[PDB]
Amino acid sequence: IETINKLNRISRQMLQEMGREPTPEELAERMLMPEDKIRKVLKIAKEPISMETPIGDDEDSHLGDFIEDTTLELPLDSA
Amino acid sequence: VPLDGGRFATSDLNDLYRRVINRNNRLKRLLDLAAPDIIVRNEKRMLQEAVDALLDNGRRGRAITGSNKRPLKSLADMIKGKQGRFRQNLLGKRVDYSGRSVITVGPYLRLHQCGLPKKMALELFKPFIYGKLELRGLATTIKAAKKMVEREEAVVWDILDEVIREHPVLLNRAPTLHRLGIQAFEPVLIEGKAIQLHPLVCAAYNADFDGDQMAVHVPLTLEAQLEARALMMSTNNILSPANGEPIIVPSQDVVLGLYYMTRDCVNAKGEGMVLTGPKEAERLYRSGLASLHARVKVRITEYEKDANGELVAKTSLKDTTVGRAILWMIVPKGLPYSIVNQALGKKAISKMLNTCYRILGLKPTVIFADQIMYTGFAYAARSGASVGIDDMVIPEKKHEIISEAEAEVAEIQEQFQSGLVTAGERYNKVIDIWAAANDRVSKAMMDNLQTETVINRDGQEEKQVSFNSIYMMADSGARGSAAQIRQLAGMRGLMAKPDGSIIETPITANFREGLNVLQYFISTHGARKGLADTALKTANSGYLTRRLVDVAQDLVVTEDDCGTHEGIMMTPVIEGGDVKEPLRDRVLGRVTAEDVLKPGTAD
Amino acid sequence: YSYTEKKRIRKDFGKRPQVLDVPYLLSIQLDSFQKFIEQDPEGQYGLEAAFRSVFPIQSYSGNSELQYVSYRLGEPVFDVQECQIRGVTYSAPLRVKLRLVIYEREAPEGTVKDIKEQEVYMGEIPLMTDNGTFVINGTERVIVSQLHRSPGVFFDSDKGKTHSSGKVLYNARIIPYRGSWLDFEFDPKDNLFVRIDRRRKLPATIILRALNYTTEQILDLFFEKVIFEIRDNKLQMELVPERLRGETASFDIEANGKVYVEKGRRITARHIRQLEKDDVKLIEVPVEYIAGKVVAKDYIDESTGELICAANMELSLDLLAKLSQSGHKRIETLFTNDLDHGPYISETLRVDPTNDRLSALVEIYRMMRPGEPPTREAAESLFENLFFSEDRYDLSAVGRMKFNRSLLREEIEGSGILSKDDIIDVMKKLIDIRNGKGEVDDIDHLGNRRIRSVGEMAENQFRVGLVRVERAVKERLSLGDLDTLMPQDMINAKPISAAVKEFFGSSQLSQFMDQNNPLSEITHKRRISALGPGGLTRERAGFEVRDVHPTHYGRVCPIETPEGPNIGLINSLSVYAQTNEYGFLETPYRKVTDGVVTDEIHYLSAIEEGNYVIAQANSNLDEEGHFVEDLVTCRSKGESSLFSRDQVDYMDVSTQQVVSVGASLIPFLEHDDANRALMGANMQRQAVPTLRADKPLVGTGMERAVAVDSGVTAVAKRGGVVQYVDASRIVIKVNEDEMYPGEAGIDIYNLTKYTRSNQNTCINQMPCVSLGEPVERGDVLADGPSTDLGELALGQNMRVAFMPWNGYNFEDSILVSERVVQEDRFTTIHIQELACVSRDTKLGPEEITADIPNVGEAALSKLDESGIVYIGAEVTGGDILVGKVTPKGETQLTPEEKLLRAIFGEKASDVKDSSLRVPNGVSGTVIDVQVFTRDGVEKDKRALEIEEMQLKQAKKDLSEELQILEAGLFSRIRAVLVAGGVEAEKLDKLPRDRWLELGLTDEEKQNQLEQLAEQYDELKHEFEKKLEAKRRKITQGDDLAPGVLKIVKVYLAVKRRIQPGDKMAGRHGNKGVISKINPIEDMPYDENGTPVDIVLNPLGVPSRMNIGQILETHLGMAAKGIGDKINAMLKQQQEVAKLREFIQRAYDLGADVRQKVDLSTFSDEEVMRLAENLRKGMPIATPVFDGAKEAEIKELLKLGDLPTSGQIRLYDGRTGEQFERPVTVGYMYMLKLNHLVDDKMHARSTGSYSLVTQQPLGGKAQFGGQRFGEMEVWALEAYGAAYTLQEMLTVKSDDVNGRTKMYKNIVDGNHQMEPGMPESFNVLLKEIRSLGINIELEDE
Repeated sequence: IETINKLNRISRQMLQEMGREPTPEELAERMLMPEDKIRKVLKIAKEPISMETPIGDDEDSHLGDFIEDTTLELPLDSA
Repeated sequence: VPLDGGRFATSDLNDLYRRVINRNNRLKRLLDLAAPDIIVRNEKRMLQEAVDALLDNGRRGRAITGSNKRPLKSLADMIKGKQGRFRQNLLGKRVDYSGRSVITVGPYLRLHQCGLPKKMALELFKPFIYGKLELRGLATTIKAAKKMVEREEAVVWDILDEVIREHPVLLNRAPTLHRLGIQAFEPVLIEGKAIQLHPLVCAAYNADFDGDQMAVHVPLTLEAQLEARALMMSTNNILSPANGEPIIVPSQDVVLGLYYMTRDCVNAKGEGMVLTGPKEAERLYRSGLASLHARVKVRITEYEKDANGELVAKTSLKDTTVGRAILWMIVPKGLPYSIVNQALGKKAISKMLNTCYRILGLKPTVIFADQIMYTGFAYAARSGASVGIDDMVIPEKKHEIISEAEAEVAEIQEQFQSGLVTAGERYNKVIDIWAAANDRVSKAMMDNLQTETVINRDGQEEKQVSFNSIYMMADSGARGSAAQIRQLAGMRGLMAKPDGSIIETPITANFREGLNVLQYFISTHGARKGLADTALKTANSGYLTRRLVDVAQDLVVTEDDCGTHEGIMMTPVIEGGDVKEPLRDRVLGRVTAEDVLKPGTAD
Repeated sequence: YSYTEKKRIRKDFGKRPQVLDVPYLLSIQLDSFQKFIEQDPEGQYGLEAAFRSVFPIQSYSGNSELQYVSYRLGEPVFDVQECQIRGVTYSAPLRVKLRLVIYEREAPEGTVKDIKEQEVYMGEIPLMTDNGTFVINGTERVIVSQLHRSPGVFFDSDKGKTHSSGKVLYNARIIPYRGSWLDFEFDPKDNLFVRIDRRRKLPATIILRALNYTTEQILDLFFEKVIFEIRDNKLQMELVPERLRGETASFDIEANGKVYVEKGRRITARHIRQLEKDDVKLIEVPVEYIAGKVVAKDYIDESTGELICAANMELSLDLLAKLSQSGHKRIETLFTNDLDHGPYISETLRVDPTNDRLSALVEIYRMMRPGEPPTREAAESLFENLFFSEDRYDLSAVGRMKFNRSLLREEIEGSGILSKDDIIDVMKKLIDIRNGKGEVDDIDHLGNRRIRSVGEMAENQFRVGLVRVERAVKERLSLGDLDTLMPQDMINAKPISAAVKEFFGSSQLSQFMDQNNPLSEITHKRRISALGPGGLTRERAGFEVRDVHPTHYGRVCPIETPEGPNIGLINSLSVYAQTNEYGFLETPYRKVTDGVVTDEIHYLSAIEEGNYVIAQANSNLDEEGHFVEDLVTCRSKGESSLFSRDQVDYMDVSTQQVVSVGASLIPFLEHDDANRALMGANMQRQAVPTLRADKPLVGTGMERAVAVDSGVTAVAKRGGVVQYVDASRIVIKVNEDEMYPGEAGIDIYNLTKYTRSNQNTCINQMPCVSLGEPVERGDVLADGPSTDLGELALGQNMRVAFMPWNGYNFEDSILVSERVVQEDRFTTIHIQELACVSRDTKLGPEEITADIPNVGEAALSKLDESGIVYIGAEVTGGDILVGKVTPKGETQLTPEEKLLRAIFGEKASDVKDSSLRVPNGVSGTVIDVQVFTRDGVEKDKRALEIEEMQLKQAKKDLSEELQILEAGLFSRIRAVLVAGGVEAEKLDKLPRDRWLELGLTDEEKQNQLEQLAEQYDELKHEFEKKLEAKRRKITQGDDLAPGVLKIVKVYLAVKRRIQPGDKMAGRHGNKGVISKINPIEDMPYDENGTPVDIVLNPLGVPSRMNIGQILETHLGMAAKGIGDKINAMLKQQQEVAKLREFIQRAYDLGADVRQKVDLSTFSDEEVMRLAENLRKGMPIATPVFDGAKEAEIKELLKLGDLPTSGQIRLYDGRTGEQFERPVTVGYMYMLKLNHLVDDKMHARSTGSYSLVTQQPLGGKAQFGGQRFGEMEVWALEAYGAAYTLQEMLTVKSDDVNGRTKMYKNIVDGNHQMEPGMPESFNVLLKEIRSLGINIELEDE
């Protein structure tokens, strides 16, 4: 957590100064640690996404409809 | 659960649980300290409030939203309303072994049949094929069979044609109002990707070939296909159970040719002569020697019986047109010529079918109607039948009439300026005079559209019905109404403000003269209200429909005779005008309460 | 005249002279965004308004503050195109200037303490194209102007919701741009009431006591005073004479020594007249006449200090005496007549519980913060900040001005906050209109409704972001050090950009542009809705807003709006419309002068026209003098009638003002009903651009306008001469007239080849020009996908008939030839997109290479070794594009296949397949590939192939560009070096380069030497700069996701042509489905042997009143009745002047049409190419209501040697006979739609399912399964069936054992059933057992 907090405090400054979002290599070498850990932190950080979110622009569809049970069986395979 | 991008989705319910736990055990921290009861109290409050949020969030008061700036789902919300489990996944179901597509017209059909694209039924009837392929020994097992399907050899198509035989189908138009929104058919198949479909049943669907599409299901097992072959098949369903009339009215082209064929003109040729039978009549029409509409004395055979169902051979002569003689050539042996010396508008053809049903029943009736459709299309084609600018008629007495109405309204304008009549008086006057003026114009034009044919033909001048297309459309009953044809030639009466309130100065022109901006501008809001309230009759319809059914979902017959005593009396409805419904016809189909008899008593 | 005019001319029949030319179509989007972003010194719109609003920003208490200065936009990184490619937004960044300002609050104002100027980045901002789109992630996206309730103050009244009462209930409302609301209203029982922000009803006077008013002040301002007088004996009074009007006398209302009106008697107008004339204002009366009045204010016997009377207290006679001895000769009192003067406020005061300011403030605080106790300063700051704080309340001064209008003020302006006087005035007007005086207003009158366009929304979310920031900066300022704290570090930039990006990309306004046809584009830009924020909702709506108001005329089209629920909400715009500086609409009108038509114009709003009178366009003006006849169709105040000539003020301009464009291009609309025309317009946008661009003959004249101003196609910005041409692109040169001096002076125009839409359709530009030919500015140079010669064209023109045919056109269906599909002339093209992905995983990265196990190696044949197909390859479902592979785990098994691998031995490796493939049933052809790859990661072999390929392609593009530039520049080096003496023939043969060093001359030749030296320096400068810059533009990696390593894209194509089941229609609502094709032979044919293309059913005409189409048909034929003739004259090949005379006679055919033509003007060559273009017909323009008439076409068909009727004589083809009577025939313009049989068909047998519920899913692309609702079951059990729906519910949806078992039964030739009990029922059981329920099941 505190690594993330540190990192974001840094990147704010980096996008002050560069007029841009920063590159992982740049703020990593400023943060004194290799790109792999940064990249994994970024892979890990974001939260879940609320099954009942309306992918439908209106209430025509929820997200929980358009997935599949890719675990169970198949009848032709049983035969 | 993840998706492919790696992100986990989360049922918001999880949140509702997790917070609960922590507070509980947080309380057990403070309880293990015997801290002041104040913190204890507010934590109890929080717990109660959280359970409330779990069980129904939008109920107690302050509604919880999550990160999304959106409220969360309690448990109840999976049970409430339309999104709940009942009418979303316990009654309104998704189904396997189905499909859908666009519809189109099969006119060469027999109405117990239907059109069908190949590949649809191919994949639908797939495991059937796998099984009998194993049975025949071409594909030893399933993988090989599936590959051969993907390979598409002629043996596959042959086997398809084998399996479709006897194997029925079932359709569904969207939406389903009355139970004849789905009928069982038999498959016949087309090198296309749309469905051909017999025309007459469109009215039972109310479907218009303007981009509609419909759905296909299949009776897998045995009893299913029995019920389909017995009950929802169209031949077993011709009369509405709401009212004992047919739903096999032939609509608008068939009837047109039938009218054109049976007609009492005189113009062409062959008048005043004789034949021995209808066959040489159609013969000589194909040779180009006499019209269909041409009146003639000929031979006729016919049959009857009030016997013990034993027909009464009969033969004589009749004055008649030719086309009526041809049209005799298909009636199945129980109906006289008296049916067919008319010009055959809609009500006739309906009555013909009703007669064939009462006197014979089902098979001969359907055979008859199918031949009706055939012959009607075929002879309407031979017509030549079109529309143009000159078929529309402008009565020359359309300008002066306007001028006198103009002068009248000017008169009463000066009168109300003097201040003698009132606003409502002026108003009533003006509306009455313009309405009568439109009546006068409609009179003129219909008197110059219907029977103006002065065709000298072994006479000097005889008046007969007009050969113009749109009047034949009108009197036939297929499409059109005197108001509408008035509205093509005459001016459009008057139209009102969207309040129900209404205008002073009416319209004064038609289409063929060409509207002007204001008149079109004014017709706008009328049309808008029309399609507007058309849009949403259906909400109320469906809603009260659910109410109706879920009252009466449960009842059923269980018994023949209750053994009880009398109930109701029924009497006619003769008040307000003449009779509107007989005692005779409403009691029809009912039973008798009691010993009754006739005013000649003891009968 | 122009050039493309001369290449082909369309005919007119419009006689009504024009005075206005059509404007640019979509100036409004441009102007809105322009004024938003653009600077403003004083006339605040845009950014500066928000900055000045929220800045400056002091510290938490005062020491430090920030001082806005100004801003700067910045150039973008990329261009438009690569942003379209890279899947990346287009935008420009933002910089701002800030200043720290600290002042020694230890001192009084020690300002010079420290200052730090610094600039700050915060936020990127997207941008508007020259057309009007934005772009995000490779998506042209559009937002739509909104339409809502203006601010200010409104009045209205309801028709006795206590229908018990059946009486009017007035009420009144205020509306700011921002903040809180109010609502004043009457109850049935004659009392005022008030509510903030739809809170509880409360009385009104509490607000006045809250505003530090006293009861005496209240009654002083509201009422007009009835004053008594005692003189020790008797009551006198002072009566305004017009106070008995509509009343009856109580006592003998009598003159000074004389009577006027007896008791119970009508006080006529003459009695009041005589009192007015007899100048009497002292009337002697009884004292008990007082009984009923109210005291104005408490008058006491001030000798005592005792309340003898409280204010608002019904008078008496004991108190009469009691104050008689007080010394008071009168106490002023009030008037009350229920007829004219409403005392409602006073009886309300009698129920006013409070007396003090403080209790009122308490109750307000209470209603708005229940449960909490009162504290003074809290409620006070609350009351004042709800209405008197500039931050929490704003009007957006359109409110202010119309507020001043509705109060009949002279003033215009002020603030976005309140006075008190405003409130008294509005209450006063309410009680007046409750007395009856004045009138209520309506909502639909456009003077009370306002647009809201892009820049405004943008300002809104921009400032709320600013507010998100200033909260923190308040937190940060006063706390830390105050000399070291830079201005910058107190800012975060995420919130502003967050709100802006989520608005431009997640609202319900940012919609994907529709690239069907240019019409779709521009009409989607010229939309208006009334949904979304500050707006409407269908359940909150009825019909009065759906419907039409008389004021739409000239501002909005009443036609063009769809058929679903969204009926009257959205509204496409009118044509010559403009909006107003305050944001209202207005429209052009010609003005009149003494019967003379003032040829200049004015834009008039929704209101002033209601004051004026107005004339129409049909008015046949009498040629520059006056108007012909006295009576003239005019309108005013909502309705129309016939008026004089001198009484008129204004007249309309053209006969198109009311409509939208889509409802304008339709010809002979006048002869058509409204609803079918609506349908035809909304049908005229789901179309497709055809393979070729076949033109429509007829038209209106508004085709090239939209063609141009859609910007889909190229056009010249400088006149000049061609220099090079190609299918891919052109090159132009400019003249000397438009010649900027410093430049080389050439334009250039590359093109857009085959390119996906958002709707998966082809897009292409091609020239319609040639070589060595001149140009003027504005001239088109190439044609988009649906254009020809800069005239719009969607569909094609086709031969028809009108008859039944064996049932194949039963209900409005269609029947066609095979001649068409073999001309491939409704054929169309459909691009499709695909994708694969390489990611990093738990184990290792997904790799990509050709070599994969368990592969049909023939499939590998198509690929390179990277695992990738080549270009131009044909493809089908099941085939492979890309070979992707995935690191594997380890696999658990069964004894059977275990034994099998004991037999054979061979295995899988420790990697599996994830290869992309063509979906089932789809086929096509590849034409493109693309790769996007990370930075720092190795670009593999094929990555380098496409990368050095695109480097070579673009270096070549710039080779061409820079070479022709520098070649134009080398025009110097001949005329300049051959100068300075001369060595011409001796110069020329030698190498070009060693000409600097020859015979050297006086000083300005050395000047020449230095100049050319700098020139050859600039040479390699240019080369270096451009080439290197874009080389390492291209060379880099990409900005993309986590987990990913690279991607691969594919853009392939398919050539789709016609089937049955496909939709088409025409321009009059004449829909049509296809029933079959037929061979040419079976079809009809005329006597001369020309068969016919399609056929259809004429019954649909009267029913639908889609008349004009048949009329169009007649005219259609006449076109080729000329056109055909010409080709004879073309190959007959007789002479120029013959056909010159001929077609000149053709254009001059009509009677009194306003265009003209003179062909002594032209050459012979112009004429010949014109005729070469017209040999297929003679296109026509029929305006909408200055249309042509049947007389003209009848004449024109006499000219074309053809029948007057259009009826002609036909033959069957299947049997050779003749039809018993003629038929109407001609050509009409038709077109197909975006509803394709393969884009609608789908079927299913078995596959995927859900997981929570385990029932098959829905969606064609998703392998849908069809739905079976609750009405179908009602139908079934009506038929008396049980087994069908039993098996339907159990197995084909939910039961698991049953579905599996029966699959394996029916494959074993057994049609048998074995149901279960569904899952969802048990789900319900678990869900209710969650709730404390002991539901269960009882055994039999």
